[PDB]
Amino acid sequence: ANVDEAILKRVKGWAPYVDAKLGFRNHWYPVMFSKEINEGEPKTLKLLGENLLVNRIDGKLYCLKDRCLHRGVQLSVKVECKTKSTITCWYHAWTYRWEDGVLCDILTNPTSAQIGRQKLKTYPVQEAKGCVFIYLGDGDPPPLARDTPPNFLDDDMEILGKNQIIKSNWRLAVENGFDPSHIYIHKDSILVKDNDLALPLGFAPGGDRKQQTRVVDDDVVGRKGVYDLIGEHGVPVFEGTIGGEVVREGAYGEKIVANDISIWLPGVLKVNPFPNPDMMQFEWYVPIDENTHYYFQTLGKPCANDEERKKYEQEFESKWKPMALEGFNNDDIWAREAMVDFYADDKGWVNEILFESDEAIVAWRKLASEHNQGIQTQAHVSG
Amino acid sequence: ANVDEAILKRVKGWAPYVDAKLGFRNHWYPVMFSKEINEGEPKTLKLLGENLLVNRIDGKLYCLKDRCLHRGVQLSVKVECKTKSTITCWYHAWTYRWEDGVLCDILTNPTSAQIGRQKLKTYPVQEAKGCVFIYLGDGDPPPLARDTPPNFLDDDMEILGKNQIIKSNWRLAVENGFDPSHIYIHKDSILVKDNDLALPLGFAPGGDRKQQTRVVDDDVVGRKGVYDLIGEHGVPVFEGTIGGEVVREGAYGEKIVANDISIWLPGVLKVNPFPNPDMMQFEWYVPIDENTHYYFQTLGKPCANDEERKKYEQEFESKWKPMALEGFNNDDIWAREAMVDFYADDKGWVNEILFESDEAIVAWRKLASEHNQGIQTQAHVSG
Amino acid sequence: ANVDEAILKRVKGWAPYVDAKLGFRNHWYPVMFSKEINEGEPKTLKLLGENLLVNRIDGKLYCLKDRCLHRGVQLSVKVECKTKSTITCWYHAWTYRWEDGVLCDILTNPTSAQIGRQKLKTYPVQEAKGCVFIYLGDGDPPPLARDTPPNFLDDDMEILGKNQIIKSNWRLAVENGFDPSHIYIHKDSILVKDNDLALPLGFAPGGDRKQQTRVVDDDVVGRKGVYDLIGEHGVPVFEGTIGGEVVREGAYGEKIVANDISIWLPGVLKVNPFPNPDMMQFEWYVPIDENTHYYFQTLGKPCANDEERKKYEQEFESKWKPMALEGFNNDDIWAREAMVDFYADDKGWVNEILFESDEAIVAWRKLASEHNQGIQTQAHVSG
Ligand code: FES
Ligand code: FES
Ligand code: FES
Ligand SMILES: [Fe+2]
Ligand SMILES: [Fe+2]
Ligand SMILES: [Fe+2]
Ligand SMILES: [Mg+2]
Ligand SMILES: [Mg+2]
Ligand SMILES: [Mg+2]
Ligand SMILES: [Mg+2]
Ligand SMILES: [Mg+2]
Repeated sequence: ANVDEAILKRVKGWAPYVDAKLGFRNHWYPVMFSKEINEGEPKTLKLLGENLLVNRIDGKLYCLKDRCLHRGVQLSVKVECKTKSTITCWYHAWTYRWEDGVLCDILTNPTSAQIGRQKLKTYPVQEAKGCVFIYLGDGDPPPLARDTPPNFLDDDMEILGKNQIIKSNWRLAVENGFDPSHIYIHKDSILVKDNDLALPLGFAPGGDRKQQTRVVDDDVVGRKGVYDLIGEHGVPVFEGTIGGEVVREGAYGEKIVANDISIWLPGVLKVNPFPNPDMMQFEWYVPIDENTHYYFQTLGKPCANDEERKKYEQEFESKWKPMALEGFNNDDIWAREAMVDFYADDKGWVNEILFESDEAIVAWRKLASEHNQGIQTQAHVSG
Repeated sequence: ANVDEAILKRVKGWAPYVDAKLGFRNHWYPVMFSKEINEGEPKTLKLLGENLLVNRIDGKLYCLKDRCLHRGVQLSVKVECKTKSTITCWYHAWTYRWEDGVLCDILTNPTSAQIGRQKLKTYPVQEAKGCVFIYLGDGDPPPLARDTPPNFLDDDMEILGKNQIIKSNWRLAVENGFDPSHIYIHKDSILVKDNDLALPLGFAPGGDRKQQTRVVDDDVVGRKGVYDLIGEHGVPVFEGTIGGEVVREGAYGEKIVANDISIWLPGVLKVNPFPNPDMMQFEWYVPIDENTHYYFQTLGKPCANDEERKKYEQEFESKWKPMALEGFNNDDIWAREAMVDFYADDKGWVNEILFESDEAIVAWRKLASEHNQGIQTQAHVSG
Repeated sequence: ANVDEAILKRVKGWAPYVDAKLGFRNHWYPVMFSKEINEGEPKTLKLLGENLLVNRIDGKLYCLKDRCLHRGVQLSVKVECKTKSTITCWYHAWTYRWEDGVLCDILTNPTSAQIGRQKLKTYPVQEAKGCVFIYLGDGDPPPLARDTPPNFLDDDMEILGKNQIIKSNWRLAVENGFDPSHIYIHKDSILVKDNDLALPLGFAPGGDRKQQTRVVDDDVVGRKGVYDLIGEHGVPVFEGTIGGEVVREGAYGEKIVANDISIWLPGVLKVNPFPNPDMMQFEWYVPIDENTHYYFQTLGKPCANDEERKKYEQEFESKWKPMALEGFNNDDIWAREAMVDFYADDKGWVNEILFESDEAIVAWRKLASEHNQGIQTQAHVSG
């Protein structure tokens, strides 16, 4: 639906994934933090190519398509919320209920035949762990757990994070996250030095192809993902050689991190533990449009009470956000940006030359192709 | 030519209008004020996607296509008018007569077989009320009055105006101008408050007078237009309601304006009276290219002598230009800009949901489709 | 390959040239001066649409495609030359030999089956006369002499020059260089005024079409070019007339230059003598992409020894660079930029109206169509 059929015929291992330039419809995605949306302060964002409005009304979140039914303007150009329960388009005052999107009033013509006979698209919205998730899909949503990595929703897991807009397609971000050999780019990170991490340059893979990953397609809340098992039977590379000479060494530190690495539909990485042995990292790559993603980064730590939560918040602000979320992952940002040109014409999916550690990436591409809940298309965006 | 047949086949009754992305050929259009084009000082502009040169020679205006026949450069890159009657291309000195476009000389090769056997396109130009009009069409032009609204050319009518380039397609500007319900956007205007205008939020169409428009096809100079009668025959909304609760009032005021509102081919609105009881507003939305128009605004006031003309100019500079042309119509500008996205892929023409007051807009779309004098195409532009 | 088949059918005689939007493959092209690339300091550039890296190692130049075989990143985003003889991709440390492009190591997986089984594209590089030439083509190259004008490689010919990036297609540059009538644009040049040049406004051609040029398809080293002979039979125009009135004169200077003007594949102009009677100008119009070229200008003067070399370097800096390479050719730069719009859609090749002096340009388009060593296509650029 999105890519030249002639390219899709050349990527038969994972053609639906290559078609999914706008992401997968009918999944939950995080778009902002709960603390960023105040009572009665609607916010605009673009998700899977669609402009949306989110509002908090008596503490509850609601999501309306930011596109008037009448002349297709963004209501957000000039927000008019004239009652708690409604928003009025600024142009001809078509008025919609947040709760169900029904056209309930038109201020410029209270006799219109359109009143009560039209509905603006709404999307389900849930807050969990101080994160705002939108179900960009149609019909009854699944539990949020389906589209979140294991442990993210644990009662005692405290989540703190950072969000920003990155100019690469979401898939280049997912693959960069889940790529076992990309950790070469992190060899000079401040985090690796100041937090004393064991970080190899890469891994010489051991065992058979089928042992390099574990597909999870039998999780009982319907979660679908892949674990990277390259470190299980693989030999970590700490001495980089050219023609047999050592030219580079890996990070010779004491702290073992990233024993468990997994990627989940719709596009969320879990790294456990990271960036410290007592915490884990969960990061989403949320499709905004064909060219752009939200890099929605979270660190989780079990905290038993308000005192542990406060101690974690203080370490997050003082150490883990600047050292790890910024000082380690900033190199991922320009890596993603560097892949844009090759994949921009959809040709890089045919012309890439993969090697052994990309087994993790190919397993993800297949999992995503088989288990996605729909391919978002320009028809969903416009129609 | 300009729009996919898949869209046009879905808009029967006004498909020519939807195809007319670049405007209608074979009409007059205003492009600048007389004072902006000085004797022997050529000016460049783009009209209906064509680059044009205008010059004043012995007081009279001429217009050549700003594209050399030879290698297709704009002559205006380096203007060389070496005699009163001619322009010489800067590149190889092909020399054209302003009066008829004829290639009369080539300075680089006075023996060329091209001399006297080629002609650069010319367009008629006329000045009226201090406004420069170009006939962007072929063959001998109709009278200017065919393409101007009633009274604009009246002997006593003093015209003052403002012109600027706006980044929307021309049709979004025309529809914004003629839209009976869009007056909702003007509810907070300083003009409405300070000049004591009566301005409803909108109109409930009137049950005792069923015809919401009057087509003028029967005019004496052949002008073609539509009068909006909703406001004359409708029930004005001064108390806008949501769930039956008043959430917004209209503007009460002594001064009744816009008794008669009409749109005319090729795309010029007349509002009478406006912004004061003895004035009229005439505004054009002149196509520059697919994405851009001139918003050519004028205010007319009958003036018997130089003292009345002087008083009107003072009034215009101190009050009407800042309060009305800027203050009031600035909200029309961002309204037009806000419609761009929905119409940019041509899908808005199919996906819009109209309501009752849009009968005025559909009447215009059908009038324009029936009585335009030609659809401008890329073949006219490049060629 | 590059242009709508419809257009190519309307230009039959020179269709391969109209197709050659990215330039001709399997030719040498200058891209920088020798003194701009230091030992072990790689430089990036784009040539015929391909991103390339050039390095100097033990004084010798090497050229690798700047696109990793693995995920298609530019290695130049973060250059890692970890041994004298190699470059390591910053992403997964795929390590390539400069000499033959062979993938000789991967630091992230020294056990990979890809090692020794892949090679990055390399291009030959040759330095001559202080200029860096890349053979943008396949297989063992021809002698550089084939792709340089006569006398450029003469033992005693001292070359000095200037390079810059210009926003036009390379062919608009070539035609502007070789066009006999375009000298009209140079009539006010500081070089003409200050160096007392004789410069007509143009020529009235004499003799047959065949007599207006001399095709060199028969040169001993395989050079392919056209001499402009318009001034052999041609009558110089020094009095430009409109309606038989003189409106402009040529330059009546004592100094005679540009006796011999020739254009050579792959797109290099030779003007002898210029800008003074014992110097030659050799200038290349090197394709960067569809929209861009290097304007690689050089001035040659024969010098017997180190002392003549130094005097020429001084007059180049104080006189010839500013007065000629800038004061004369700057008008050529904006002339090229002015042709972009008409040729951007490929329609100008069909819609232009040529005149008699364009027989030089037609002879070049025919020579280029017949004798080019290959049409660069998006398949070469992409894969
Ligand atoms: S575009 Fe929203 S009410 Fe008209
Ligand atoms: S482009 Fe105008 S005379 Fe050649
Ligand atoms: S992209 Fe260069 S080594 Fe992976
Ligand atoms: Fe990373
Ligand atoms: Fe308005
Ligand atoms: Fe020149
Ligand atoms: Mg709801
Ligand atoms: Mg005329
Ligand atoms: Mg009032
Ligand atoms: Mg008055
Ligand atoms: Mg080599």
